[PDB]
Amino acid sequence: PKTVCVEPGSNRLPEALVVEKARDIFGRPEFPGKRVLHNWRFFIKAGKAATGPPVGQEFSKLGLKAMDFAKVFNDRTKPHFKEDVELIVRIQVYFDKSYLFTIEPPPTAWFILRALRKKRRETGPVPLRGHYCALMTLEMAYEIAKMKPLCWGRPEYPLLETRVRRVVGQARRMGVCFIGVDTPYSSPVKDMTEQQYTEECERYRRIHMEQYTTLRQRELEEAPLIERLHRPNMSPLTDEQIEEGLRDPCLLDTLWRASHPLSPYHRDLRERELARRYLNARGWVKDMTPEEMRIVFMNYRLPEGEKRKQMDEAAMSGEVYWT
Amino acid sequence: IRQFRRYGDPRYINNEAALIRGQWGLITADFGMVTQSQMENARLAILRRLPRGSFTLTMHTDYEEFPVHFAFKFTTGVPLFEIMPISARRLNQAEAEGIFLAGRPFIPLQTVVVPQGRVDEYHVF
Amino acid sequence: RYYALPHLRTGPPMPTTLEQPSGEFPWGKFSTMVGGTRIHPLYRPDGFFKDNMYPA
Amino acid sequence: LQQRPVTMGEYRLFSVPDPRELGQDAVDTMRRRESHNMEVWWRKRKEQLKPP
Amino acid sequence: PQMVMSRDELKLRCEYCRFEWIHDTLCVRCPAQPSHDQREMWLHSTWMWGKQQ
Amino acid sequence: KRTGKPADTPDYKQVYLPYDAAPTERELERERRRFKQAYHGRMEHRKLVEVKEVPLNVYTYGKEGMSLPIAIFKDQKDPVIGPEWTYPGIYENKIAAQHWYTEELFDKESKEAFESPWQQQILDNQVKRRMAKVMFRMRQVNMKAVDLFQKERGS
Amino acid sequence: VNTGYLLFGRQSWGQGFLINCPLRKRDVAQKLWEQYKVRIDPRLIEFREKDRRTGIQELGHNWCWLYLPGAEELGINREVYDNKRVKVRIHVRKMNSMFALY
Ligand SMILES: [Zn+2]
Repeated sequence: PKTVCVEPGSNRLPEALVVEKARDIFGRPEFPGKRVLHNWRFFIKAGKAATGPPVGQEFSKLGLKAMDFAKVFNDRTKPHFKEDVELIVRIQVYFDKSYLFTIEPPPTAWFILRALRKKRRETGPVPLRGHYCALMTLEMAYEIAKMKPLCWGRPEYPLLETRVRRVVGQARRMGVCFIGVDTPYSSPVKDMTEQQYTEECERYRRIHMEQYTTLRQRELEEAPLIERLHRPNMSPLTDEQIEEGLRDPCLLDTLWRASHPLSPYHRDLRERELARRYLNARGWVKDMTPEEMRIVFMNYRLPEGEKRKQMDEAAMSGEVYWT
Repeated sequence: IRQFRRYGDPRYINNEAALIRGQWGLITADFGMVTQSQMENARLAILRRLPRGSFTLTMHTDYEEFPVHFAFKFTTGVPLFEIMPISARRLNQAEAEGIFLAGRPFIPLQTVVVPQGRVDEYHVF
Repeated sequence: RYYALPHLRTGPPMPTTLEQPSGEFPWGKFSTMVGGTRIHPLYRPDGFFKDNMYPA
Repeated sequence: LQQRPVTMGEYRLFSVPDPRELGQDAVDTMRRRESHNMEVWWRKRKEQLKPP
Repeated sequence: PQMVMSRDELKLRCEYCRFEWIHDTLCVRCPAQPSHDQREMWLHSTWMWGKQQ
Repeated sequence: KRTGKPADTPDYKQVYLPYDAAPTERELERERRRFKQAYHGRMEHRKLVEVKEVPLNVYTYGKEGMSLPIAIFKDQKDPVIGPEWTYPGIYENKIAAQHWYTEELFDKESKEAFESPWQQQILDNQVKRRMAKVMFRMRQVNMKAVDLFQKERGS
Repeated sequence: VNTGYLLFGRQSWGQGFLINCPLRKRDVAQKLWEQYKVRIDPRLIEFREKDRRTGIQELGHNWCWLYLPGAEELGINREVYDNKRVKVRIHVRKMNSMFALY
């Protein structure tokens, strides 16, 4: 009867405790700026770091006493962890033969084999066999993907809806069957008609679209400035136009000038009109009003908000070098 | 039966541009006579280089055998081998030709590797 | 009997919508860089680990 | 130490054609288009097997 | 060194292998692993007309 | 490899019931019988494959109230799968997270019809994966000649 | 034209197998009319890359290409080997001064 968070799409991060202690143990020692002579990776259990064959051999291979890393890792990793969790430990050894190790959550294969309730060697690629291994909902994929961020400092990035596909596709690659996807229908709902399910879907998907949109908007706002500049589309260019434009510089930079937002600096009709007609001398795109030039040519992976901002003369009229 | 020295002469150039059903094919570029044993050698050498999980080698042996000993008299453009897919594996030209390269030497006359569909004999020749 | 081609009533001499697929293996000139790429030295690509790591 | 970062107007003043990225994505566009007609080529060659 | 039939049958087998000219005859030399050496088969470095065609 | 694989396999815990209306077991069979067969590939080679490990209950498998055994920390409670609409872009993924054969995405872009806006990005990343495949050997062919498929395959 | 194989014969002096009066596009089109009764504009013919520079000129089996211009009006596809071309097959036989021309 209970349903925990009924709200349009805020289940994104995991809960508090996991986030903050995953912050203070899975973490980034800052890169000192030295010359790395070894980037090592290990799968090491939580409570036990050993001087046995792999780590002991590679540390004695440099002459380094392996007891120190083992002791530090056991002191850092024995508390806070449930048993039989194999962790990624990346040790970076510099030219001073001083090293820095990062502790990272288990690989995606581990999560998938946990969540599927499957032990090792129980699943493989589909054409190798000819039958799918265990069914999985895209609900489970999120709580797998929640656990692996790029940077624990900032959990939001990269965005789930994108990076989930990495998990989905790797599970795919493992031979996992899926529900949302690879089968026509979505797992049955007891209490609702099919048209109710679909009507829910058509509003929910666009709600998520809007949220995602604003999210990558402030994403792009956190970024450095050069991504907010003008990279015009090359596809709408008629391929001979592209190659002949690569044969001479002027076609492309006159193009760039012609298709640009109307910003105070680049909004000049005098240098624009002769640019357009200079393009139209040689049979470049001629069916163009300049304002549809500003639509057809714009950065396409640039999100919706700042691109309507650039399309709009008003919002961009304000950015001017003062003094 | 009891055919003379001039019979089924390969020496003419044919008008039929073959149609290869398989994804790739090996096609006669010159005139000649080929022994069965040579095509068997070619077949084995090619089957060494095939990913038997995705592929099947089809050999066209249905042509007439002419007395010398029985061998084949091949006109230009007669298809020999065919690489047929069992799955989505799409070879490049380098790969397919690298595969047929094994079996080319055993065949006494010059051969070309041709891609799926009808031989474009403007490009081959 | 003599044999001769019919005249052209409509449409182009070389089939446009009816093109036979061209029989070469379609490797792009820019995808496989070998020849026929006339690229202005200002526009030279793929230097990512040589000179296009330090751009402009 | 006060960081008042470079603003939009200040930096957009220096906006300009950058031939490096123009050339690069021109080349990449060419490549995606030739991959396009490569897939198209395989399709045409497969449908060439159709009876007349 | 093994003599290839022509220039097309000539490949660079290793990382250190090079194209070099032996008096107008194109050849391949590896400073490491000399068994990789390839010559294009062609006329002797010294030949007269009656002696060599 | 035997590295980085769970050496134990704990069970599922079903925390709260996603429904209040209990199914008849014939509903539990007729949904499951629907699940055992699935489609593989999306193109001309497309084959029905029977699915191993199809759960007893379809209604309660992944969609709410189940706690995953993916817990890691000591105080980490098994995460309870929440409602669908609280998971972002899931309905949008269902459209686009599927095997997309290159030819087929391409034809959609030409016809200017995409099932989701995102399938642009799905295409652009495929191309880049293909061309990378081309770009790798061209760094490998440079250093030394590497001949494609002349070696004997297997034993 | 492709079903037909146009017999050709001429005179050859010297050592390797060359015709001392090489072929060109005005007399390929001539043989077409002589034995196949096919009338085409000779400028539709194109030679092989090797034979453009010297003419045809070599004994034995040679092939050449005839461009048949109009058909997409007729919907010609898959019922021919290709929509624009015919491989015109020439065979040049050397004969003495008795039986040859030129
Ligand atoms: Zn070598």
